[PDB]
Amino acid sequence: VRYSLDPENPTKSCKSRGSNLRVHFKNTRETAQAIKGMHIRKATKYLKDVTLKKQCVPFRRYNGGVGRCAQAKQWGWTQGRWPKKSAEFLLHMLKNAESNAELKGLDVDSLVIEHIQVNKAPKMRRRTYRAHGRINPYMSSPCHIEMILTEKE
RNA sequence: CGACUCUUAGCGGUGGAUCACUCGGCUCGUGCGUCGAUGAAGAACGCAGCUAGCUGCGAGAAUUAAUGUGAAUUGCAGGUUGAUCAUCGACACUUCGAACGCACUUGCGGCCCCGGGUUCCUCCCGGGGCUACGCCUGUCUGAGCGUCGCU
Ligand SMILES: [Mg+2]
Ligand SMILES: [Mg+2]
Ligand SMILES: [Mg+2]
Ligand SMILES: [Mg+2]
Ligand SMILES: [Mg+2]
Ligand SMILES: [Mg+2]
Ligand SMILES: [Mg+2]
Ligand SMILES: [Mg+2]
Ligand SMILES: [Mg+2]
Repeated sequence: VRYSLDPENPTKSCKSRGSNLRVHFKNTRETAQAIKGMHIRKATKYLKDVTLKKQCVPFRRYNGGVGRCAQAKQWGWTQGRWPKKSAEFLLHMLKNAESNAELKGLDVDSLVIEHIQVNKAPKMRRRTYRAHGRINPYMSSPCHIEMILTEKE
């Protein structure tokens, strides 16, 4: 599958991919920007802390009306949330990348998430009912998620 | 440095433009110029080993016979003295519908002939053929203090 970014060392790099994932794209982008510079153990621990509301995802671009928490000050930001479903989906995908690395025989504890990006999947359609006999869209915003690990010691 | 924002490029998404195709339309021209009470057009309901739609067909129901052709149909199974296709002149063609026994509930009949029932004794059941309107010619039966003739 044609990836967006090629790895600098494909022997020591593994890939994972997911398409048409029923997650909010904006929450997925902000948490992937949080994951993007991390080692795999730190990323797994921080994604568990997001679901347990111990560490937050800073909302940097899509932050309109997003409330302010105390835990965002570790990121140099004021607005943060804890997207649970979005943290679990790219934890399942991170486990898939773990399983793909173990298949290639790469070292488990040296994996650093080198590339990750979130794209917009095709939007799927439902319908809501408004006043004065008007019917409005109830569109979902699913996402494609892409990541590449790299042995970085 | 970092976040955020702007511009450009690479790659990836969203979207289906452009191009190239076309068993489709539009227009012109030619030949023929054919429906129906022997039941038309239209509609309804059914019919396939696995079948919803489209198509084809009518209880003989994706067809029967005959003729031409000549080894297939096919998504999967099953089984040359002619498989399949095409032609189509034979046979068949459920219900409503001008729609025809009366009505349109799928209801109520009447007449005749058969088979069970019975042993012609009417019942009951099943089957078949008739039972609409208008109108032409002829037949039969009639009507009139209509016009007459005769006993
Ligand atoms: Mg903003
Ligand atoms: Mg506001
Ligand atoms: Mg409402
Ligand atoms: Mg209303
Ligand atoms: Mg770009
Ligand atoms: Mg059928
Ligand atoms: Mg035949
Ligand atoms: Mg033949
Ligand atoms: Mg009634």
